[PDB]
Amino acid sequence: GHHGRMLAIKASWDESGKLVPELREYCLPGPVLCAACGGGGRVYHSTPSDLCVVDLS
Amino acid sequence: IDDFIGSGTEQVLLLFKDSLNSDCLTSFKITDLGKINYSSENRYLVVPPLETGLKVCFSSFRELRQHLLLKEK
Amino acid sequence: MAVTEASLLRQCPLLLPQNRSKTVYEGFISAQGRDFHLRIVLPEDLQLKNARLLCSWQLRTILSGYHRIVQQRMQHSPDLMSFMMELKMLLEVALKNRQELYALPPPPQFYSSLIEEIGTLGWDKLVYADTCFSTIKLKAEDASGREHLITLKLKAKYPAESPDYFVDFPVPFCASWTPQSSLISIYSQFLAAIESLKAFWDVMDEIDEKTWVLEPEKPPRSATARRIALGNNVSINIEVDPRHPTMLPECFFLGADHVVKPLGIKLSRNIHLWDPENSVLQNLKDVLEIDFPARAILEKSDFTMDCGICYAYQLDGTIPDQVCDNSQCGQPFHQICLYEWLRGLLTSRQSFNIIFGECPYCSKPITLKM
Ligand SMILES: [Zn+2]
Ligand SMILES: [Zn+2]
Repeated sequence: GHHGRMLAIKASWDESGKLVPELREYCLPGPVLCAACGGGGRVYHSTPSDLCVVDLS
Repeated sequence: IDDFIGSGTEQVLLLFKDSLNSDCLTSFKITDLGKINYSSENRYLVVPPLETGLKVCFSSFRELRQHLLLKEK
Repeated sequence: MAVTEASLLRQCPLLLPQNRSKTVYEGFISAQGRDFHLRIVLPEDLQLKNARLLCSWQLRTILSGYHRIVQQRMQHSPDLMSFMMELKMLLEVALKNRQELYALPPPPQFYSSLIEEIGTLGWDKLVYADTCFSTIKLKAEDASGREHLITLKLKAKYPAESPDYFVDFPVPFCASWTPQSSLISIYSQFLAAIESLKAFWDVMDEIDEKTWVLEPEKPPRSATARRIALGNNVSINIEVDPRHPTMLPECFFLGADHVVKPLGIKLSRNIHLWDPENSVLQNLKDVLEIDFPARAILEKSDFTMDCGICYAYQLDGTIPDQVCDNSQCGQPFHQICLYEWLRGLLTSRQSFNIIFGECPYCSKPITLKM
């Protein structure tokens, strides 16, 4: 999002034997101005303070 | 004022008096007023946890404001 | 209440009927201190086989997976009141599973009180603190001058509940946490446990200093077992009681049956001369009436110390320990290798927990006890 809402989706197929979407929603700080993806479950995002990073791996 | 170290943060460079030498940009002073400071962990530890605490507390604040405007609706 | 006029209020206070005909309910549903948006349109009559139920996207992400149960429950459940009760229970279950997801720490009470308390301890003590501030680690010193760490893991509510204490030392550590207690209290308890166990440390340090300790290599502080090497290609393994370290430990001897026998005999006959005022080594030396090698050369003395079947050291924790009862071979093996070997051969015969056979190298009578 802009105001800082992140959403995440993954395939679970757990506990029932059928594919179920495991969703998150994080609330990372600051009005995000830009972001991009890094190899190995990493995300570079930017706030008007700093460029911060998030490791999903 | 500029980033001469190339660390990702601006720094201030101060040139001290010309009475020292008749030579340019000698007697420098680079500083960030944080960590970076050039010239010519008991306390450093718990700051990152404190900064994350501030940011998280701010996010919780914005969350509550949202919850409040929802309830008013 | 009995009837679904007040009972519904009391069990779902924040569902307010919008419409005159109680057909549109709207509002919030409560679960573990969190209000969730909810809108429940009924038909003209009070039937749930068919009804509309829209949510906040928050609620959808939290009702992921359980979509089938609620759809099912709408059809099976008689009343709306009961539907709400049942829905609340399931949402409770769903959040209880997603506690890795919905976890937060209060800024006021928490961060300040923790900083006060770590200052109260002293900053010489603290060694490690995590960026989420959940984990912290502290240090303490023996009177003997040894460093021992203690890990604490802290919740959102530190002073309410116990913080998770992880400590190395081998006796079970018991921490009387009160809501009034704090890190200094448990710290004093931690030093107390250290000073109690002081004798055990001193014993294990004297052993690891003056002897070729073998297989707790670089032993942890938890470790109570010590396989000491002595002479050549024979070892004594020793288990020690923490409460009574100076007291005799359980000990026995690996190696050559013809070599081991005079050690067991001499121990047995002289064991009354054991005395629990001295040290373990200082007792063992006059009890077994022999000395140890102090690092003869412990990485390579002069022996291919490998298995001589698998030609390795360290097969799956196991050490070369089973040896030949022969001066000319003295070849160590592993339990596993030598077992698989002897179990094949036609000559071998198995008693109860023993197998007798021929040493692979020299073809002399070798015993293996599982
Ligand atoms: Zn082997
Ligand atoms: Zn042999």
